[PDB]
Amino acid sequence: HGVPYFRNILQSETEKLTSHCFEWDRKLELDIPDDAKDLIRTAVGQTRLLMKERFKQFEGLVDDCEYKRGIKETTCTDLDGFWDMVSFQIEDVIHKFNNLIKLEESG
Amino acid sequence: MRECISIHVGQAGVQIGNACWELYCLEHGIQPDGQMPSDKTIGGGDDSFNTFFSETGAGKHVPRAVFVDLEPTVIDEVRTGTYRQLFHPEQLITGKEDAANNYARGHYTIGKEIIDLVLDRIRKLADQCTGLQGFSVFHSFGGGTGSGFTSLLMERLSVDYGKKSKLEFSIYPAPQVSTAVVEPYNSILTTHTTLEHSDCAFMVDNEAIYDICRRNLDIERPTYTNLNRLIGQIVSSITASLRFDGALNVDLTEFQTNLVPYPRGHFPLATYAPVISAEKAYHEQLSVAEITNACFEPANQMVKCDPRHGKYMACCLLYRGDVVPKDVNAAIATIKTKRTIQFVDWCPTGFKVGINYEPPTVVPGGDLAKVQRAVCMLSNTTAIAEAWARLDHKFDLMYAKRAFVHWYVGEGMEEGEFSEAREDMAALEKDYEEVGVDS
Amino acid sequence: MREIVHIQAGQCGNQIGAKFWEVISDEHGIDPTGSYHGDSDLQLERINVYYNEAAGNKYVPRAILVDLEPGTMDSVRSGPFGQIFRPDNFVFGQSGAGNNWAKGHYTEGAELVDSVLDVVRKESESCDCLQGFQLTHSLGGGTGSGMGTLLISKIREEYPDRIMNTFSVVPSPKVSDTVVEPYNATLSVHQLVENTDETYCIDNEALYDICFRTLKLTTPTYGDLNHLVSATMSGVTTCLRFPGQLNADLRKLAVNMVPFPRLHFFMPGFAPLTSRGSQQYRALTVPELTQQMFDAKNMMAACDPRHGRYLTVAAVFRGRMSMKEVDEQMLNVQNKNSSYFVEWIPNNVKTAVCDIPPRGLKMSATFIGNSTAIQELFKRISEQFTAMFRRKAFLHWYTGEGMDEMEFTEAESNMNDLVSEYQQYQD
Repeated sequence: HGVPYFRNILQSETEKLTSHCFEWDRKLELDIPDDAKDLIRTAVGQTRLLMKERFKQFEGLVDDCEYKRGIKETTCTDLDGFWDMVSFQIEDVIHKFNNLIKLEESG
Repeated sequence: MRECISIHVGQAGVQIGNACWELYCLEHGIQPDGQMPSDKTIGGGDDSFNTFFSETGAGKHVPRAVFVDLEPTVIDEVRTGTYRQLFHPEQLITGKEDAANNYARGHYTIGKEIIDLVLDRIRKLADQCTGLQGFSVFHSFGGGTGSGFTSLLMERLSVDYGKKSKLEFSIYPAPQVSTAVVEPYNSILTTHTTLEHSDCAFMVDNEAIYDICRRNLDIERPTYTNLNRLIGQIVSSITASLRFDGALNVDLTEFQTNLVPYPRGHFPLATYAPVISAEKAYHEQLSVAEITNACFEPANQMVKCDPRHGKYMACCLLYRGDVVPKDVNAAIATIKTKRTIQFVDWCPTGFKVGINYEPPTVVPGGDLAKVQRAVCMLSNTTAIAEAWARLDHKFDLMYAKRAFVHWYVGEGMEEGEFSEAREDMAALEKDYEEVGVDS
Repeated sequence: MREIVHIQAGQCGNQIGAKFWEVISDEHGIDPTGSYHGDSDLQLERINVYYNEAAGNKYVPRAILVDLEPGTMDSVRSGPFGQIFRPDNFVFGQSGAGNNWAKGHYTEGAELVDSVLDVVRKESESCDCLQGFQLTHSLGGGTGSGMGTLLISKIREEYPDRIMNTFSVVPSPKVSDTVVEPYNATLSVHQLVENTDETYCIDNEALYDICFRTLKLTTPTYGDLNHLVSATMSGVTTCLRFPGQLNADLRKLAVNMVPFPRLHFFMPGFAPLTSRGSQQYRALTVPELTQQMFDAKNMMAACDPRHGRYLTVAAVFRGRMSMKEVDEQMLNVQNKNSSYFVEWIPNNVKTAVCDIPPRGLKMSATFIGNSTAIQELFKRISEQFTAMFRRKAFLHWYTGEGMDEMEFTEAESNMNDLVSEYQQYQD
């Protein structure tokens, strides 16, 4: 793999998660039941937490691999493993989005 | 005069001992100071109270009780209680930490650190007694100390004074107020390790006591205080045959003579009636027939079992208050004719009646109403095996998957003794159903 | 009389411990100077379990501030209740593990843990009968984890008979940095499989979840997390620090909860948890507290209890309640959710009652439960750690500190064994 691949997939993931965020907050305006409101709120907040905390630090690690600046050196395979551990959480959050969609289509 | 010192071990044992000693002092007119007032000399000069109490050189009466526990707080309450000056500091022995509801801890690890001191105190008390019949032991099955140290003391007494009648009192666990999850484990452990060494055990069913003092006593949530109060009441009801001159169960050997014809059948059923709440204390006193029918009813029985499903082995009746013997025979005949009472063929033992004319007293301010005529019926039946059926399945449900056993194993005792105890209890229930069937 | 030595390690652990000490001191009516300005002696009944008095009513907590960075104690002691601690308990290194498990456990761990154990022995010899130790630490930091692991190992070596429970603060990939933390967490849990007799799992995923969506806070800050976990341990240690019918000390608790030597991880639970912009001015009733407590929205572990079965559970209630309806609601819960309770340990549900509620809420109820659902956090730790293993991600940062890959292999073996054991006990 290569580093532009990392940047491209990174921006793609941020874009899709933020699109989910906007549609969630736009749909929250209706008087959906409080349980659904809480679930949607938790989902968008967890997505934003991954945004600010996970993704910013992870792009810091991309900078680490690119400019070779920081504590110690890092290779591309470490970046791949990092994308795997982000990836299980992204699959999780899209699954939560799926269940929110299922609840919305039920009411 | 035939002395009988008592050993109280465990948290629940010490609490019920406090209760029964308070009620003994109340009935015998002994103030917390311990002195013997001239007007309070109840008994007409009889030394039947001197059986349990020892007079000092100043006229103060000192009970022959050995309060033993591994935790200081429960006996610190005794030290701070109103009867602090009644008990000598040597009588009460404290440990540095409880067994933590673990039989192996109360038997193998920390029991041996104080068993010698307890035995020394017991020997000191026994050397002053010339007619020592035996020992009465109060303990709780669920308690790690109350089972482990009780078994250790039982074995030590049997190997030392095996010719003495070692009567015992036990506290059956109850899920609502269960102290621990591992109560079946240590319950069967102490039952196996004390079956041969004990003489006759009076199990107290916490489920049954809780039910009766919830229903009849008009208390929705009985705390320990009321429970140990009622347990002390029934204990004194049993021991009244010893504390006064009487016709039945005068000596401790008579208990095993009447209720334990053969070993391993030494778990007789106890029943106390009538019990009335203080809020309804002004109710009509029940006659002898009414109280007999009540104690025969399972409602007032204090162990959860159904005697009708079982087979009676031997029954004895103890009476407190002004009770007419002819009315006693009338009630017995009525119960025999209506209620189907079944007896084994090989043992023709009948019903024994011992009437004591001293009315029963109550604790001051307690929930139990004063009653002029009360009856305590002690009988042995195979129906008590329902309690063992409650215990054995509760034990097997965890033993099959071998739960909670790492504590017991790591506390220095081999695992195979669990299987030995279970096999012994299986043999016990086999004997129970054999007596129940072969009749 | 059963005094517990409380040890806090790491920066987050020391902050957490200081806040917890402050809240329980407030609950016991203790001023920052140590003097007692409360109203009742019920809090004084078992006050000596955690505090010591020296001729001036100054109840000094039995707490030890240990951290390889000296600045942590400098920050803690500057707080309102940071100076109430005994000065001799402040042991700090001059090098720092630098969030490394090997340095914090092997070389730099020992040069401080020798003094820490000396302090612990000094406290214990003055203590008539000590039952256990309390540990609070964050698994993310390599300092506190290594320190705590060394403490537990050598304490068990010195005192195999002295039980020990710990408050493990499990970090999160979404909360803290992720470079070598999975390795340290794996080593820590591998140590805790056998070293600790008891362990409370505090998971940062569910922590941030509760602090954000239930507390209605846009950007959770570590202070609110500190407050919530401190309230959690206040509820959990209510049994120890106050008298009760259950009379549950440390070993009583472990016996009534842990069913197997390796299954010594509990998930805490707290109720009520209300956002500080809609907090009720009334008190929740028993059914409401029951349906809030047992829901997955009240557990500091990011685990789904419906996924597993409750092995042994206990519920501690604080405040003025009629316990008749308490027992009723508990038995209706047992009947209704029987599929979520293992039937082969009878009477595995427990209820404790306390009369002193936490400040700010007249009614409260806390829960501790041993469930097989906690295997999923082991699974996620495995997902991180095996993926970092297959590529040897920064393994040379641990090889050069005297730590080899054999230990990580034994750790993954023990983790897989625990996951398999939990799954097999699910049935």
